[PDB]
Amino acid sequence: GLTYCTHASGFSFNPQTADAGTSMNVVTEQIYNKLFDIKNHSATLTPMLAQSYSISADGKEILLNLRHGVKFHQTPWFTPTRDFNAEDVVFSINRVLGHNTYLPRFPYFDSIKLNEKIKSVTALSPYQVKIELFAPDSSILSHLASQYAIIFSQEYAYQLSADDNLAQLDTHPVGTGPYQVKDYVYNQYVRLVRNENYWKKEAKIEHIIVDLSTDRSGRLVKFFNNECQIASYPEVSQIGLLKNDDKHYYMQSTDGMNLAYLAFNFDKPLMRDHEIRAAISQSLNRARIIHSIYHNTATVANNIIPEVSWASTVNTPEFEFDYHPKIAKNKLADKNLLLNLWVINEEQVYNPAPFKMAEMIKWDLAQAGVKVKVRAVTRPFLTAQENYDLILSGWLAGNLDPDGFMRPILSCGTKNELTNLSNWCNEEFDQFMDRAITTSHLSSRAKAYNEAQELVLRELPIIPIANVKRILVANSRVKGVKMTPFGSLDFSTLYFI
RNA sequence: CCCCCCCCCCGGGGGGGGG
RNA sequence: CCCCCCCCCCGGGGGGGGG
Ligand code: NA
Repeated sequence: GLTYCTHASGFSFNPQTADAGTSMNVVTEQIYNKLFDIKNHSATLTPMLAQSYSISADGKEILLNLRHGVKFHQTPWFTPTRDFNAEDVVFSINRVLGHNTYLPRFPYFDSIKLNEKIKSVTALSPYQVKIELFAPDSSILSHLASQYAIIFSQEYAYQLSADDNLAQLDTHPVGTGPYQVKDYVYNQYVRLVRNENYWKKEAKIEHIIVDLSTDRSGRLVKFFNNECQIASYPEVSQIGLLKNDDKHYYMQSTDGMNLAYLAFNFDKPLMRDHEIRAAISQSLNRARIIHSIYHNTATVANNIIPEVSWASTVNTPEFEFDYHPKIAKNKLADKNLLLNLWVINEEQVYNPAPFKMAEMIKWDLAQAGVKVKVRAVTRPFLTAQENYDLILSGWLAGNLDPDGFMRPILSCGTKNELTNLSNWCNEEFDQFMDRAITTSHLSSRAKAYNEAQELVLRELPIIPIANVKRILVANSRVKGVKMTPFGSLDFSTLYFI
């Protein structure tokens, strides 16, 4: 038996209804399968519930050849009568599109505008699905390779819709994953059991417990008390107490798309001025923030696309609007500015201490003659929308295709949404973005993505602060631990020595 | 229902090459 | 230890033929 301790923050049996760029769902990574997986810095489509695929010459039609003999979980709440087929695929994508499921808000898919990408998803055979596209999109299968594109049971959802019970789908799960849900208690624990009739090499550990109960501080406490074999997201100050010399535990870090940033509200006539935006950035000592907030578990970010992305062809050039308080003091002190800085009051994966950082920003800006008034704001209060002049947020993405993170944050389409906190719209940026998905080749795709990044770094719609590392601590008995920038953790590979 | 071919998938074992 | 080829075995699913 194995115990995985993590935060109760962001816990869901459905990453589809979850707010985008906030999590990597460790639970749905085990109980649900996608059609494909992408677990390499080359973005190779690993076949999962789809054995293979082919794209039409015009690029507007994708055909998916689904795996045979795949069965859904046999749980106390559901007992399947048939194998996985085209019907389960058709239901799952049509739900997120907003198309007919034929039964008695998806933040990620809304921000990437899936229904504007997909025309239709239809079953040709029980083991063949046809995807119609409005125009060629080289990002489609990468989005269907993401944590958000899990496949649900059509047989289960038909039975549930028969009694208005479709809410159960997210309370009592049924998937094809290597692990199965046994029992749980919300925000406390999840009890997983190995799926015996799995379509691939079976899970090595029969029983896994996902512990959500303990706080960030007492997580390493529970670990060293040996009631916890893998400890995820530990307290940042506690990391500097740990070592790589120990023969009883080891640490594993990973880089990826885990960005903390500051956005300018472009609904504020002052914030629409490039002069002040470039000066506010020059007033910020982002180097000093990395030590006080992250204690060497982060990189000062002068990029939007991580270096682990196939789209990173730029070797992160010097930032033109980096810390220089003298230039900042001149342009701002004489302007006599007072700005409302909002901070989302929640646990952030890209921010251990968001309010502490908001004080360091309030301090750095006062030196150059800018008055900052920080406000603790809730996620639904912001959704309701003195309005903010600056907001402190970020993005955590496993999908390293910049269509999945740069489009939600800076596109015109998402301007009046929670994803684009800058309320920015640049038709030249949307131009590069659109071009980057009409071309199928990496050379062509990375060129347009670097062009858009270069534009973002000069227009300054956001100030990138940190390149955050996701950390975990594991016991020496535990082998089969592989932390990747592409997703959460695969519990199938875990085993004791 | 049994026996035999072809195709795809999965798992295991063995030999060759690359980091 | 990971990734990839070749060979053999096993199991499952699908299509063709014989009793
Ligand atoms: Na918005």
